[PDB]
Amino acid sequence: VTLQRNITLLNGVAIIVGTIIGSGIFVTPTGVLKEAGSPGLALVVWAACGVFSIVGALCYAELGTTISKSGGDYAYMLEVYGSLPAFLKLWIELLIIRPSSQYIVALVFATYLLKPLFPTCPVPEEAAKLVACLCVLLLTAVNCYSVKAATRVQDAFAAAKLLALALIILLGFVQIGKGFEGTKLDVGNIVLALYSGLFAYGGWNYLNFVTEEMINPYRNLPLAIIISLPIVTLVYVLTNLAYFTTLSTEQMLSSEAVAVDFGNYHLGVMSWIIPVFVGLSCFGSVNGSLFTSSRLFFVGSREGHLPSILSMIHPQLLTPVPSLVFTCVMTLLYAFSKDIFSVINFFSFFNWLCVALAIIGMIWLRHRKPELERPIKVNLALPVFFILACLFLIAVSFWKTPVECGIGFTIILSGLPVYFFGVWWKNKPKWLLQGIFSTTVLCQKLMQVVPQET
Amino acid sequence: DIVLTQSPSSLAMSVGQKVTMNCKSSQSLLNNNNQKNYLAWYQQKPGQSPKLLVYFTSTRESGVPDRFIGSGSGTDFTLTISSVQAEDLALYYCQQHYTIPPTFGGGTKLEIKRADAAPTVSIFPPSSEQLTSGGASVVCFLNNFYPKDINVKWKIDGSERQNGVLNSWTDQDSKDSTYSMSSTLTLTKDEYERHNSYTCEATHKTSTSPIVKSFNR
Amino acid sequence: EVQLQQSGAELVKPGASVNLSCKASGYTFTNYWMHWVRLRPGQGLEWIGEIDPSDSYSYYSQNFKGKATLTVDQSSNTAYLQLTSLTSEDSAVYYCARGRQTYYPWFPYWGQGTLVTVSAAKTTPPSDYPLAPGSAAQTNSMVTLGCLVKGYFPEPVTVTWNSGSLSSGVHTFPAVLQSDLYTLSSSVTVPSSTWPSETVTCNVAHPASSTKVDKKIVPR
Amino acid sequence: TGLSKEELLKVAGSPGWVRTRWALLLLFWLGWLGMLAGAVVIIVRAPRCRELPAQKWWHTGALYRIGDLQAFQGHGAGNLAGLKGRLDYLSSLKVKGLVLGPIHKNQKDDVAQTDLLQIDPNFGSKEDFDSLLQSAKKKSIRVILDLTPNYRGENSWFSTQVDTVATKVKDALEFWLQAGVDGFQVRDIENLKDASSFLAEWQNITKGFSEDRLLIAGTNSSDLQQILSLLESNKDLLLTSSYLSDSGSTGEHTKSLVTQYLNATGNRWCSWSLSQARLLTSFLPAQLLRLYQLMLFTLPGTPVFSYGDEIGLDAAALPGQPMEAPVMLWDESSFPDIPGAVSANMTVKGQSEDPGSLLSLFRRLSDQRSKERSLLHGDFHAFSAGPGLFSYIRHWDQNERFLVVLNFGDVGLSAGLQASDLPASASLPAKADLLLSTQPGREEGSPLELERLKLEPHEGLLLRFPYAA
Ligand SMILES: *[C@@H]1O[C@H](CO)[C@@H](O)[C@H](O)[C@H]1NC(C)=O
Ligand SMILES: *[C@@H]1O[C@H](CO)[C@@H](O)[C@H](O)[C@H]1NC(C)=O
Ligand SMILES: *[C@@H]1O[C@H](CO)[C@@H](O)[C@H](O)[C@H]1NC(C)=O
Ligand SMILES: *[C@@H]1O[C@H](CO)[C@@H](O)[C@H](O)[C@H]1NC(C)=O
Ligand SMILES: N[C@]1(C(=O)O)C[C@@H]2CC[C@H]1C2
Repeated sequence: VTLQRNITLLNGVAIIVGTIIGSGIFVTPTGVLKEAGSPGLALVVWAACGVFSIVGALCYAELGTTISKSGGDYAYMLEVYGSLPAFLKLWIELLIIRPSSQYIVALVFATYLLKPLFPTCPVPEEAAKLVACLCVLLLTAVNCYSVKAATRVQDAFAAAKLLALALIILLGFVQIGKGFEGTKLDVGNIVLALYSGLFAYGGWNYLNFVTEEMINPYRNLPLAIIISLPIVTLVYVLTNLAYFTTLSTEQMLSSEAVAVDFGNYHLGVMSWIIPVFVGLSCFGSVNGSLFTSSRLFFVGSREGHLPSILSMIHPQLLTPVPSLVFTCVMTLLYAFSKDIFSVINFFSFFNWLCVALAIIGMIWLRHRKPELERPIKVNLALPVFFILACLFLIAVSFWKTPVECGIGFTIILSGLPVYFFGVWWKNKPKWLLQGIFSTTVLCQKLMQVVPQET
Repeated sequence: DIVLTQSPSSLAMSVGQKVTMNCKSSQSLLNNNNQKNYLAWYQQKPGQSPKLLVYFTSTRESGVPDRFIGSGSGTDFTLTISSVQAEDLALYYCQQHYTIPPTFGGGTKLEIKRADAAPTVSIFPPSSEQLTSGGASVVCFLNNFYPKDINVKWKIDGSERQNGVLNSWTDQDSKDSTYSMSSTLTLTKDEYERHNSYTCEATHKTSTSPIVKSFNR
Repeated sequence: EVQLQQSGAELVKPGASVNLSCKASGYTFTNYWMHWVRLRPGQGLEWIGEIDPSDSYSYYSQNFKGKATLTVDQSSNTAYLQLTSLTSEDSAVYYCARGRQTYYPWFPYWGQGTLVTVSAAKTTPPSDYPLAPGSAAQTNSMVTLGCLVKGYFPEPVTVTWNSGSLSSGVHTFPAVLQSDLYTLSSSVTVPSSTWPSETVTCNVAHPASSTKVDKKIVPR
Repeated sequence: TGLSKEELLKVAGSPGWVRTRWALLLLFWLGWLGMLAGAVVIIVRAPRCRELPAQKWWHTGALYRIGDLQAFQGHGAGNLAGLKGRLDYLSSLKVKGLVLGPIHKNQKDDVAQTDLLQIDPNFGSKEDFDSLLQSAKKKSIRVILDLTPNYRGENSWFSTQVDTVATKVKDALEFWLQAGVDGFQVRDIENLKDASSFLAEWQNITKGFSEDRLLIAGTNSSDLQQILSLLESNKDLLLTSSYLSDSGSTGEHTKSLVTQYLNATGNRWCSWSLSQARLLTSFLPAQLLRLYQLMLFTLPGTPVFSYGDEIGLDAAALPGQPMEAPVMLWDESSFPDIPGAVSANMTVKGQSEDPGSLLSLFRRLSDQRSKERSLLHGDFHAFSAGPGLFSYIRHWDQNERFLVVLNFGDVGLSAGLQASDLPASASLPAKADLLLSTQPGREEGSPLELERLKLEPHEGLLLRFPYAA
């Protein structure tokens, strides 16, 4: 009954390049430049976030081939920090990280896809929310019918967005063929350039959620990482180069949608293709996140942190249907948010703190339990550099934003009530246990799902 | 809005003398761009409309006697009258015109001081027509006196009356600066019938003894 | 000549609206805006708003916004102030005023004010009662004559003697309010040769109930 | 903690659960097709966008006129290669244009020795001219050249044989377009016989070359009817004029001069300018300069300034210099002929530092007029907001809406805006964001209560406020 391995190298690269390339390179090129002040520093933080991602991602290839459980960051945290730290990690991802990021790239899908019906005015807010939800629902249903559907869908849209980014880079190259750094340099401000840039790289850790679903993990996990992140970094700096050949700083600082302005300038009567491809680029990422998010919760239920129904599988199709239906519904709740793009600050804080803890764990476990196998081992420097870097990014951004970060810690600490109630302190009137069991088997009966075996 | 305090609220002064009103604004009424001060003075004699005296703090209106001199700047403003005449008793209002809507002072009542004089006292028996009504009103007039302070005793067959007595003083007369006062006693017809001798007597600071007038019906 | 004039007096039952009206003369009516100012007794002038006759735009003090409503009629050079939701504490004199410059607020020309009384008490024409001295009248060289005005309403009654001919040596005493009706008296002094020899009348007049009465002062 | 495979298939395979599961499948899937039909309805019922008008370069913000290259620079440096240096300032002003007062070789009142094609060597060479013009293209400042023939003389078209003078121009326009100039200014068209016909010919020649070149004519006229007559036959001619000049000198007439002209022309494009040549400060008393910059930047049309309008230069303030061509005050050195007369605040250097200065207002407004789609080509609705106030709303389709409130009279308002009778499409908000005021001591950025606002004498405000469907 347990999930069949069928993610190839190519479908793993499609998961990473598909899920990373995403929205960030269309919706956020302005965001770094507003903090970095000039093309000379802006185009540099695009490379710098690339480097920080590459050393972090390779660090994840060491950690992943070490432990080889699925459930990624959460699994690797449980093997080092134990039950409560791992639960709080997962509670943050259950409530905010993977819901909000899915709804963020879904709104971008809807916005950019509809934009050629509404050039030079706001695209109707309620239709952009519906079409964000239509996207999430259809990709939940595809992801429930067949992993050989959803991986082919990932391949399809990982291809589509690289064609679109090729057009954008090519038109950049055409322009510079046909034929500087006034900078607001502040350690208290350049950090928010980096926090803006890193959101566009978010996803290097996503293949670590499907290690128990790749056909040959000890080769294909570290190979898919190191094939993917150099491709992403290259595509990103060349795409920014293209934008800065076409537009002035004042245009890019004041325009709502950078790729649309770029399209308008180069293609005229044919310009609608660029909005549609930014749409299709987001759609690919909604899929990649629903894929890898459902597998996280499936693992969190298997290893006892999350109510039992989410560990179950539909036996005729081998898809984790109650987990997919949950991560879907949990995403659509973000429709009741007004200024949802605000949550990218909380996303950026919470994510790299969890990656920091994971890589602190990478060093700690290699010293504390050296007998565990290392099918690839790279260095002891890359972990240390990444730890001091991410802890700098966390400490400095916290120092600049105590009011926001303070309320942030209440999201973290909201887990301890639920942890004690469900996991550890375990208040247990026998009527409650009878109710939870009755509810579980009712869910089994509806969805036709069986628990995971051996 | 701007607020204009004005003081003093009363300014009693003698004929021929110089007098000064003060006006004090809760913001500056100098217009920096133009170096003039936006304020006006209105005179309102009793029973008439306001008359504009000066505006832009100093500019006399046409048909204004040159004894009104206005001055000041910023927030301290003064209207001065060089040599008060008897015709000048009035309320004076200051007004800003630095904003619309304008706002005004609560106004200074100028009064005249003169040599004291005792009232001409007269008493009038009830009107023969009024006696048809079932009531009667006896009336005592005190004319042309100074100063304003006075009191009246009504006597009725020798008994002192303090129910149903009313008084009204005029505003001070602009020709002669004297006050005058009416006193009224209202009775039922049967109350006017049962008593014979009616007396109005007035005490004023110009005489130790009261002045008396009376009639017998 | 520049002359604004207004109706003399209005009575309003509390809560009701009223129209007060101001007819200009002596100038090109549309060239100058028209202002309305009020004078609550013993409480200082207050400006309501002003109106431009050229297009009926009007601007109002914060206290009057929605409470007032200015209009205008260019065919007659008339400006009108509607007032609404009147309480007793809106009882006042209402003055119509003209600017010097085109809208700027300082007021060289005022209409004689409209006295607006807000009360449930009914209009009550005056009863006039002449006063003559009686005993020992001619024993003095100058003789005083009088005119009681009793039980009338509302506030504004006027007295003049011999149709305004005896404008020298007249005292009219302010009105006293009793049981929601006013009482007032007027007096004049004349030579002892004049009074038994000649006509003397208080020409009492009441704007708010149209009664005009000329009681002769006849000896007892 | 639940049913095994065996236990599930022994229960959940019952026909009741099979039919329930089929029902929930189709209920969900028709629910999603319902939500798609819902979104496709909203996208059809939504107000469609309004066609954005194709706009020539001179719509996109202010031109800037430089009537004497010498006076703009100080002597010695008074040549076109000098001017090539100063474009960084002009780029700071965000001026989408330039107009170089005539540079052709004119000999005073001599028809025959005057040429409109060869440049007067005092200013340089055609090799300099091109060097400038290429630099200006590089920096996005289009350049117009002024071809009014007898510009050193008394009568700018000469007194005689006007058809030969028109012939000179007819040839000149072709030459200088070939050289690459972005169009032409001519002046004094009231002293040209048959003026409307020559404008028609020259306009045809210009637009016939390329659609993105213009002819700015200019007249000493202030008569609405004469102006409307020059603009009758020619429809995309900017005609600068004295028409807003006769302002009443406490602005008092301006609400009316502006809105009559818009109404009379039928809301075509315009060029707002207080003259064909002389400075703002030739007409305005200095309390209004701020208030007119706020207005010239925000009426429909392409504003035009002479040089030093942006700093409130004045010919009278440094005595002796000609009212034609006052020396521009870059820094305290700039008028050495009476040293110490120039105060810091009179000069570009002395304003450039100070957020309160006139040039800090010009710079700031020039930004808004050149970026904001509402000021760039919005509609315009005047309305009666208050006793002195000239007040109006610029709006596009759904973009940010800008309410401008100019208090032209000398008396402050204390009782808010009280807008009677707004167009129903353009209704004022309860509150709006103060984007700038002509006066210091305001909370710029903050929302203001329009019904309880307070203007000072001559305070203009620019409020910004968002759309409503
Ligand atoms: C002027 O140009 C218009 C087109 O804009 C054309 O119809 C007309 O014939 C032209 N006339 C001349 C004389 O060039
Ligand atoms: C405009 O030019 C005409 C014709 O020479 C002249 O009569 C008129 O006075 C001029 N007006 C001004 C103010 O320059
Ligand atoms: C000017 O505006 C008025 C406004 O009522 C309008 O009726 C008129 O047609 C407009 N045009 C002309 C030329 O008067
Ligand atoms: C500039 O400063 C001088 C010296 O303080 C002062 O007199 C003047 O009013 C200021 N303004 C201008 C524009 O000259
Ligand atoms: N790679 C992302 C992108 O769109 O750039 C960033 C967030 C994580 C998955 C998506 C959303």
